[PDB]
Amino acid sequence: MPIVRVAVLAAGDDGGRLTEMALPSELPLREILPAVQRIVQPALSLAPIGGAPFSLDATLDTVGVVDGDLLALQAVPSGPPAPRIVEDIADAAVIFSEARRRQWGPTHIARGA
Amino acid sequence: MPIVRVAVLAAGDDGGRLTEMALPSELPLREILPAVQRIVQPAAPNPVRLS
Amino acid sequence: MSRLIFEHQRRLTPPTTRKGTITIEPPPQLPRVTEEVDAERADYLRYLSVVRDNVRAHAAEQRAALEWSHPEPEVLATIPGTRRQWERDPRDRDFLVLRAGRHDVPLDAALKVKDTADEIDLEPVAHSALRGLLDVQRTVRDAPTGLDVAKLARITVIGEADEARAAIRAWIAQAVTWHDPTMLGVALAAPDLESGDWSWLKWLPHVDVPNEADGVGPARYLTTSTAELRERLAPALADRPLFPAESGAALKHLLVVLDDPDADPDDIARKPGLTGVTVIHRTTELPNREQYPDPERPILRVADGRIERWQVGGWQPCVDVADAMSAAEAAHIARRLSRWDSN
Repeated sequence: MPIVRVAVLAAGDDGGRLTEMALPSELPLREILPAVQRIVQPALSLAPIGGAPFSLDATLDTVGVVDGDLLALQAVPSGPPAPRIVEDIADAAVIFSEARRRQWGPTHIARGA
Repeated sequence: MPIVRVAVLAAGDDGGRLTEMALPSELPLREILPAVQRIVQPAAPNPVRLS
Repeated sequence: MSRLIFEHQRRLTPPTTRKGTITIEPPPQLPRVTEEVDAERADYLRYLSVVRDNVRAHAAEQRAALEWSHPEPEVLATIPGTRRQWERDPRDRDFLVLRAGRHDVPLDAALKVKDTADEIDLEPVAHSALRGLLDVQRTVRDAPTGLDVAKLARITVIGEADEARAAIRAWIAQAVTWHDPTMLGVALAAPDLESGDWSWLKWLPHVDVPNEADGVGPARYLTTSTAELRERLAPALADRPLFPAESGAALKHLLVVLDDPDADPDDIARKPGLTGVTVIHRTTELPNREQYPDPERPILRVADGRIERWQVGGWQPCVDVADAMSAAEAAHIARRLSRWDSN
């Protein structure tokens, strides 16, 4: 079976709706994109939730997808899609401890009163 | 569609990782948390649901 | 229904529970007819304090085991795609038991006192402390208890539609995220499957009928009436002995759930039932002195987050905080499970 049953989230104009749909897995996206466009929104490409959108010249199997993945319908970036860079954090306790700090908020005024 | 670019850091029990994310914000967190887990983790303690 | 393979390796050993029956020396008998008895009761009460601590350790061990086996439903979203995803196999003591909430389950290591005299010819304070200990310590407090699918054939779930579907979704999730698709199947014959309260099964790789494909994806057990369901279900349980008897064949103690309150469950199983069938059907016709404490066909009703059984008369509370989950959490779990199959 060349099918993948994915859950595409709709172009939100009333809120995002997980429209489940089966997609032919071995077919290039240039033919299934107009179909799924018809389905999700009554009337540019698919992308994993945080990841980078898939190329129009590819197949779902090749970029990799399985029957439980969530694909959001976005528009391919005008310029080159750029990677995310991980900033190595070596201590989170300080960020949490200083985000719990406010300089002379109304709480200080209450204490002083 | 609506999207939002937010930075997340896993704290955990080990030196975590701060990264950007371009997350769609129209849908319950339960559908996007596994995305964040896949991003900021390099991927039993009696596992716990993370949000 | 998965496009990826799962392989069943050794189950992660649960926290080790043991059944060491703790024996308690009886209270000292009163002087047979004062620092004497003060020291006597002091010794006994110290012994009692340390054995209280010991039995509480036993109880906490049992509870940690039960919580390792039965996590809260909100945890189930993190189980799939992990070494523990379908861990229970038919050698375990938690196979085919699905949590239904937290209730005071009795100790798994029954306390004992050596039977020599149990009258009130004993020390007042020592015997009073012992009776109090034995009265409270029977049970562990708020441990996850559940329903044993293997010893159930019809679970008639009375109650409001919303809460009934919540509890049934909790059970079906707790099951299908702890059991292989070759050891537990799910089928649902509801009036409408276009609705989120039962649509989530669309992805679940345990409603698929083995080696048939109807429409897109492998054909599924979801149907719109018991007749069509049984039609789609016959050559997967019409080789099975009657429910009470034992079978030597490998077989899936599958689940069938009938959301339709009208539907009589006699159109899928028979009156004695099939082995390895669990008809979890909700209705609304309350019973009254239809006495059936038989723990194979229990009538249990969910009221406001507390499942009550119908044992011999009146509603007897079976759980206290009946777990429940939304259609959203179940949808998320069903998605995260559709990535693995072995069927």
